[PDB]
Amino acid sequence: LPVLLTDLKIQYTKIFINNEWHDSVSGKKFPVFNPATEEELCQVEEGDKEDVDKAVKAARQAFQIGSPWRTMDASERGRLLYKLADLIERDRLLLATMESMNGGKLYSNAYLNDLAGCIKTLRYCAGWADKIQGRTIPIDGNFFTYTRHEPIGVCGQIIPWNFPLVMLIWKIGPALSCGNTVVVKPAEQTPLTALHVASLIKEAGFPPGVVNIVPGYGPTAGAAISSHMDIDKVAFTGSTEVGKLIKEAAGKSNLKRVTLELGGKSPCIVLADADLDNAVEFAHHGVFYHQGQCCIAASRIFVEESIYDEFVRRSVERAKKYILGNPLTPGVTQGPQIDKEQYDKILDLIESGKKEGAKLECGGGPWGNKGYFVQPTVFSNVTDEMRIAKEEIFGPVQQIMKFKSLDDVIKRANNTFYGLSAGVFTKDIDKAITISSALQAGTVWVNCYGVVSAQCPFGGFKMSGNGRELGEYGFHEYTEVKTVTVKISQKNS
Amino acid sequence: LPVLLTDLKIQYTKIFINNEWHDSVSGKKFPVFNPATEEELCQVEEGDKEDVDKAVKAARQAFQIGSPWRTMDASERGRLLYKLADLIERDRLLLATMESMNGGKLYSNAYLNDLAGCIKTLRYCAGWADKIQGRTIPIDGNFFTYTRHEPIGVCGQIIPWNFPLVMLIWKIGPALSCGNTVVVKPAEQTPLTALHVASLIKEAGFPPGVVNIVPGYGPTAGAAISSHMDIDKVAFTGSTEVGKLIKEAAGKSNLKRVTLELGGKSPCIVLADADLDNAVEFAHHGVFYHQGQCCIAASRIFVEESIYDEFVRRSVERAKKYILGNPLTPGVTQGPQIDKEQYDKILDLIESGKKEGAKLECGGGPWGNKGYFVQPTVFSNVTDEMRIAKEEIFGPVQQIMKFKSLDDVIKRANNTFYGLSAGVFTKDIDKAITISSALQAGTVWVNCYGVVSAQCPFGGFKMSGNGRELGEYGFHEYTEVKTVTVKISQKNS
Amino acid sequence: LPVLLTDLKIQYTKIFINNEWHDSVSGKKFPVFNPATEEELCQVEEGDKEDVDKAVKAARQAFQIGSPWRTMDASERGRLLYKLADLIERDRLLLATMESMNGGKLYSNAYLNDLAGCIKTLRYCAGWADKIQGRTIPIDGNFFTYTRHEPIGVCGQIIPWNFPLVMLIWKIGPALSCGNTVVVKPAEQTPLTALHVASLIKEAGFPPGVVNIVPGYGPTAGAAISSHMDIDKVAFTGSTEVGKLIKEAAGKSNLKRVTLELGGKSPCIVLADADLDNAVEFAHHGVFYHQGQCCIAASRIFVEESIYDEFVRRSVERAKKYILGNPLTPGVTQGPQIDKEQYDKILDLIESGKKEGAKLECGGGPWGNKGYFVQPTVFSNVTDEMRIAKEEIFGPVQQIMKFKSLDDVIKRANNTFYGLSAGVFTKDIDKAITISSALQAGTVWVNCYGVVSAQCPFGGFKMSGNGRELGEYGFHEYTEVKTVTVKISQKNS
Amino acid sequence: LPVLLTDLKIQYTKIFINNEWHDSVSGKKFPVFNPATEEELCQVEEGDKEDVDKAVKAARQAFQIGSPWRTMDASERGRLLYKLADLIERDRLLLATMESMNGGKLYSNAYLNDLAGCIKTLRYCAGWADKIQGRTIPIDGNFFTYTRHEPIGVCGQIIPWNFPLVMLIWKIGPALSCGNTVVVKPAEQTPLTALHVASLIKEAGFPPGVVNIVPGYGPTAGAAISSHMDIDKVAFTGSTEVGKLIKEAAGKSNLKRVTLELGGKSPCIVLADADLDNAVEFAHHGVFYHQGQCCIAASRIFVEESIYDEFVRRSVERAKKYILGNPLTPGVTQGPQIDKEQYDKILDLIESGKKEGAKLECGGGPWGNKGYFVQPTVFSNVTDEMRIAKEEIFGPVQQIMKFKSLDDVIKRANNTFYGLSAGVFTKDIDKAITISSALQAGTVWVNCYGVVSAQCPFGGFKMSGNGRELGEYGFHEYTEVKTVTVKISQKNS
Ligand SMILES: NC(=O)c1ccc[n+]([C@@H]2O[C@H](COP(=O)([O-])OP(=O)(O)OC[C@H]3O[C@@H](n4cnc5c(N)ncnc54)[C@H](O)[C@@H]3O)[C@@H](O)[C@H]2O)c1
Repeated sequence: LPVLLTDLKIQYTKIFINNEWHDSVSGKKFPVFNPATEEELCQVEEGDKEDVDKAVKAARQAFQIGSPWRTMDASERGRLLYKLADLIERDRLLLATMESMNGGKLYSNAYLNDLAGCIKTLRYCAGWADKIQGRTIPIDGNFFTYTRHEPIGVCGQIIPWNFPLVMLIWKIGPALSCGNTVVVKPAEQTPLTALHVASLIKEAGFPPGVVNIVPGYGPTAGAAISSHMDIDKVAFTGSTEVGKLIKEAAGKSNLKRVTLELGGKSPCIVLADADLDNAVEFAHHGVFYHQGQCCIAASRIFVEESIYDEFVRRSVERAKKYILGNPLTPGVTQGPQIDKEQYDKILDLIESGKKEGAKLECGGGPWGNKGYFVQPTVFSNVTDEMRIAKEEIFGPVQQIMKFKSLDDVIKRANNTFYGLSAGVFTKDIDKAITISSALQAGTVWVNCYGVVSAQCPFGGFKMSGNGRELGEYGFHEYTEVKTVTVKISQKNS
Repeated sequence: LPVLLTDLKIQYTKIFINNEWHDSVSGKKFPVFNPATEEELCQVEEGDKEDVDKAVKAARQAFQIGSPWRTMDASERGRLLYKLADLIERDRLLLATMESMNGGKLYSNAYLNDLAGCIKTLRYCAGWADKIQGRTIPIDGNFFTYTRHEPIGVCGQIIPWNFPLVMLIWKIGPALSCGNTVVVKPAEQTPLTALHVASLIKEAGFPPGVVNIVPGYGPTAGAAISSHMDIDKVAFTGSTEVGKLIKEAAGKSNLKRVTLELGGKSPCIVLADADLDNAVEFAHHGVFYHQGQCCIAASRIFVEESIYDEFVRRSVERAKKYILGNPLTPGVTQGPQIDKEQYDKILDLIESGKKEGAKLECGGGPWGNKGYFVQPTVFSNVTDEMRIAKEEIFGPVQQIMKFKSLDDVIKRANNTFYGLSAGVFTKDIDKAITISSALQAGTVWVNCYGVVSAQCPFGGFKMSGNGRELGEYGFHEYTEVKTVTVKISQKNS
Repeated sequence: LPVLLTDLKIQYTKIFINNEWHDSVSGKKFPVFNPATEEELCQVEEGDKEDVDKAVKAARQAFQIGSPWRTMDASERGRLLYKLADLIERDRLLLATMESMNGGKLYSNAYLNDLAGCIKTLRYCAGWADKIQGRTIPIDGNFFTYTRHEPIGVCGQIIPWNFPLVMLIWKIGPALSCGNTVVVKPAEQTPLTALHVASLIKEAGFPPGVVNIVPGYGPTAGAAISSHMDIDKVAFTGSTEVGKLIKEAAGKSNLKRVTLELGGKSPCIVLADADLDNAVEFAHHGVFYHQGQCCIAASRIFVEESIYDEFVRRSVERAKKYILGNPLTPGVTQGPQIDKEQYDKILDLIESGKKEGAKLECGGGPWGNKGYFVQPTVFSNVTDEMRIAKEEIFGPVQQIMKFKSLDDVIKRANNTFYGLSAGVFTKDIDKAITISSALQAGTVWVNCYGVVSAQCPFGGFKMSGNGRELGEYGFHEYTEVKTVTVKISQKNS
Repeated sequence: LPVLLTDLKIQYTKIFINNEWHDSVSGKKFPVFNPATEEELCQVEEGDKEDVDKAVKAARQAFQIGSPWRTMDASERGRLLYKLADLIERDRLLLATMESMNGGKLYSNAYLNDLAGCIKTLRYCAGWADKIQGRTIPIDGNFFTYTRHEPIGVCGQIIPWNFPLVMLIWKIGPALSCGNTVVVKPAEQTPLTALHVASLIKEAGFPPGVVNIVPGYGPTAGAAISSHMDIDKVAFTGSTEVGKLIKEAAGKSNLKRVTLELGGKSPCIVLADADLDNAVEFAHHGVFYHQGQCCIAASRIFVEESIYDEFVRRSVERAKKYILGNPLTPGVTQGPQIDKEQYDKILDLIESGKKEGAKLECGGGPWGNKGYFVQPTVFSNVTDEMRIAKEEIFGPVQQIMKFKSLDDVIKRANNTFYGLSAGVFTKDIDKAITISSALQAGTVWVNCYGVVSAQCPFGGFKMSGNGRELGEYGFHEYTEVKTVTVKISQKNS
């Protein structure tokens, strides 16, 4: 069971460059807030273009040929990553409590799901460190040809606020495993866990300048990271508008490599032959997980007509059993929304759903005076023209849509520009294989949902992002291929 | 549709060495018979130890460093294989007719299933020719390490009689693609198609000595191939007893590499939720294909109790629709057995099945005065202790067994020393995945049977054989890994 | 030897959509000229936004689920590619002559290097067609996870004029092999060979709409291809400025995948221990190949000080043996420049080199009143600040630079924003590996130059492009990964 | 620096079955001796056929479907291997001292070379644990086909005495990583370190029965392991005669998979252009490492004629600087031989070399009254017909042979039935590549020797073994491929 949380004292609130702690060049500090109580946790140094510039200088120096990080053995890189994972596991309680407090997330989920995933991903990347290999090629003519997979260079990574630690680890695992150096920009809502992890990275024994962390504001620091000319690759997780902005900024400077992890409107199809209890439980989990603040949240629940009513009824009942309170309080299953802006956005989208004429089963309003709490909400009879069926709500709002024919529901689920995930619930094998082949989603789950692991590559199809993460194919993205061809006297098979 | 067969004239009946035709040293020639009418086709030169030694000398000389075959480009090897496949496709009619006459197999099956499979396998291997690659390894220390996949050397291959052309192609495809040279020994029952293919190989433009064919008797020629010290690898397809002898002989001399493909008592499980018509059709196809002369033939049809009777009834009716006659005759679907020894063995096994007390539904006796025809036969109420449930009949005899609980049938199907194949018929995803995981078979088929393609690796568990064929893993077997490590001044990631 | 060229009649001058020939919507036709004689070959239909839109509609319809191209077997795609390659080999003479006339390239080089490379690349892609595979993943929990590599969708490809057929094949090989559909835009200078290949594609038996070709002007047709919302991927080969524009336009529209091939200022290092004759011959070949109109042309010839003088002298002698004349004339080694704009650009760059104070050893002016011919040119004592040492000349101009220290020359060669290729000439084993590791180029040659093959991946590092082509890693670029995870009752190792 | 050794107390001297310590069924115990002083260390239980049978029963029960080891996650297997490696690193001193005492090996080499290699190999295998993957195959027809790589089953491993811990780890790393269960038979000379590691394995938390260790005599316990029918695979490291016997015995029983790691007569070619000091140092190291008791020991030192004499002189001087004494004593560079039988065999081979007429430079006789020490020995003018040039001496005896032509020395080095290793010393890239391609050895070193790491596969070519170890290809050997093909309604690319 999770261990009781203790007093939280925050000491790391600065810019982490060259294994040192620097104040911002301008000298400005922005506050950070607690969603559960609307209180300032602390102040954090505000990074801008100068800080990003000096961080990139430090990383570029650390990436030079002959530097301690470039001549280091790959097995040693894996060893360093394992030591970092062990250090994280040592401080599991403090990191979980900081994640819960800062990001307004349930302590049990911030302990048994977040840090476990972080540790597993770190250890997986550490295992992959010394096992990615080039090739030897049977080229025509008297030649000996091979290909090496080298680190790309300097990678600038932009983290979202919904999973600070998990996304941070997913960004700095494959990057450090392949040998790159990173300058990371955490979200302005949740910058603390990344700074503590930076202190742990310094303790672990990474060479100075390998990992640098600049906390600031996205429009200034993130733009500087994306428009920098000395940065070789940029990885970004967030909204599609900022994703387009990042892509265009990269197109305007240095033609750097770009990896995007944008959002999506994930459908969850339930067929007449599916197990009803499992389907209900996993649909509720898919839409209501982490207060609905997930990129892969099942927002459009397609349910076959013959079992529609019953499903809806049970769904309603489940939404009533959800309890809403302070994250650190035991027994709660839903915490507050991240900040006031998303809170007001969710309220506006719920009101728009009511205005467009969608049946309201449970919820549909705010909860509590202090904090940002929204009641679990269910919208039935959602048509394809409603805004709640098109725009990513990113909140605890569930839509239940009806269908009769399989081809029609396939065309409906593929009728979007979001291709991040999909879910199919059925007992048949032919239906499962056919639907999983037909759907245009980066990940298709069958009889389950929200199942992510470090091994399986993850990404979006159409506009949910470019590239994949968490896998051998994910590790492919952080390396550059160099081909060497040597003229030899004579070749033999 | 298949094109009408023509007159057959057989010219190639000698030993094929160094792209030449040699009489055997002993001067002895053994006849070859036609199963349909019991007539001598022609006399074929009888290979022996001296002929095998001569062929091995030729192949070893053709494998020397700097020889035309060793300096040849891999793409050129693929080009030669494609030319061989086009030449085979040019002579599809003559090869199909020769296969039908020699092996006693239906002309339609010899044309639409054998030649097509040979062509597809040859083209697949030709594609693989120049795409197998070594690796570059991140070894510790200031070293640069890579690995090359080289041809093993001389490979002696022993072919069965049930699929002469198909097995010959499966042997000389991966071997020639990886650059090896082959000395093959065809079955004494069906030597002619391999000799015609040898003539085609000479026409295609392979360097002399790359492919050598020695037709003879297994105890003399096959043993000489297996006991030879110059031969580097031996591949053998045939019975388990001869395979045991081959493995022991290889252990005695030269410690050569051994690949064994042996038979098996393949189960075929049909569950209550399976589609009855498809299950009946594919079980009938699986047991009765090629007069049951297949290594993967479904010999133990486990059928769930609640649907037992009905299934049996339908099965019986299907076995009555089988027509037995001359292979070249249109409209026939079953030909004669390969030779009289197997014919009498099948009759003895049927009589023993009758004696042990298994219900006889259809067949159980010979057909026709001239030929080696056995009526299609069905045995019901087959228990685990019966000999027909333990010994590979290799004839058109079908056993139907009853079960109730899934775990019991799993233990029954795994209670054997054969692991070649299996088959599951069901409409449920969970049952399909569970059974396919829990079965100890090299290939598991769900809702189908007898589906073999050049892309998927093929092999057996337990005593069914060692190694795999027809795939990247199959191409792994015909290569040897050489690791080269070079001391360098300094290494960088 | 190359067969004698014959008369040329050009019938294919329209837009190729849905295996049909359409006039442009506007109705305008632009002429195409012959560099050797400055004569109009014929008028070609001028494609614009409407033509691109209807071609993309046709391709999208051809890519629909259940269409003939999507249900077709991968082996059948390989078969179609092989048939296309055979059809090309049948019309080798006409295609070589058309390439020589349109692109102003030597007939011997067109017949022996362009057509052979196209055929080899097509056959290599056809082999790769049915051998790219997903994976099965040992995910945690009672789950079964696999990954499929599907075609991306519609791919718009933009071809340069220096290697029309070769680049066209390098584009439509990996795209059709993975199952995608293509809308290609040929260069306005050389559109004819692509149209003839389109007619051959129709003859081969590809389904309608799989391949579409729109000839036009880049600022109108290429921009419409790069900004189209429906198009899934864009591949572009050309100048860095247009590539920057393509990247920005893709960032503005639906965030399509982008592959870029851009030029570079490739260095060629010659050390004191290198074989002088081979180094001289291959440096001359590297810089002067195809009138210097190559992306990988060795523009900066670094030569060690102690062997500088002699090398230069020998180089001068070689440049005097180069003969300049009409491409179809036998015995010529250099043809005309592609068009007047590049011709004047080359003359201006030569004059600027003269002005900045580089020693002129041979050439430096035009040859011939009729045509676009520039004498082979040699510039010695080139310093790092001269424009001829920074700006890609794309003409028969050679720069010879001097160095003394290995580290300094490494820094000089890496002191650029181009990373396309590099060349090292030495007899040592430590120097070769050290320099090949230390150079920031996408392809490093040792003791050779200009060695390209379908097997080895090809691409640029910093601003020479993104991604790779011609290889397994190249085939990785044209596929999208879909992860399917199924909840199972129980998993076993 | 190595830490000072302490008092050694040995408590583990029994048979390790089902995470328990059992006395032998017979009740007999054989002593174990210390080579340095010829003293009994302790008595170890003597395993025979009954003990092997019950160990195989325990392992087979542990391998059953649904058992804790089979349902365990692959990441958990890697975690267990990492915990075992950490436990070994905790007891580095005791294990190093036990290895030094039992095997008569230098304490500094036992600490800085054996324990480090064991830890690195264990961590490498633990990383590989959850990263080996099946495939999904584009099979023809409306089918979905994939392949899983399952554990083979029960593996019986036979360890030599030269590197007890290192070979034990090389055996139980890939076996446990792929999920198999092991019954291991250690050498009768050095059984103690394996027993201590077994106790550590029990402490780490492996399920009972996963690892079982039976110490005994090779002719009885090893034969029982190799002839057992319930055993699925056998891996054996040792002499070629016993390997031949193992292969034949396996061919007589249940056709189990066989992996052999036999000996070799490794050449070491030194060319005129090689660095003399590095060549001398690494040749001396290669021949004299671990008292010459290595499978890859460079026994035939081919040196080019023009630099022969000088090399020999320097070699002689190096052999005089070797110091012979007790292993635990600091400063010593050579310990005693393993036991008296090998000691007398080495003396007999030295005497035979003297008799056949080979010039004796240094050594050639015994050293010390108590112990099994042999003086470092150098034999010059060794011809191809001498027994010292053919038979693996396995002792500190060095042969120096002369050559003049590269082709002749290539033929000489390939004129043998051993193919384990080779070494080339040169400063030329063309010579290095040519010789490394031409040599028939499983591992070719350039300008170095005796460089082994967990990443690079290791094995012999002709009669030095069958298979590879320590790498992805090495991990291929411990898995079986199962192909699953499912009939689907319709397939799409
Ligand atoms: N492969 C090459 O030909 C190549 C490689 C590197 C450098 N270059 C440079 O290219 C110069 C010649 O310029 P060029 O444009 O005639 O050849 P190019 O190779 O740059 O051709 C660019 C391609 O993109 C198209 N295009 C043009 N403008 C476009 C636009 N605004 N948007 C989208 N597509 C557009 C063109 O039709 C052509 O197919 C040479 O002087 C050389 O320096 C060419």
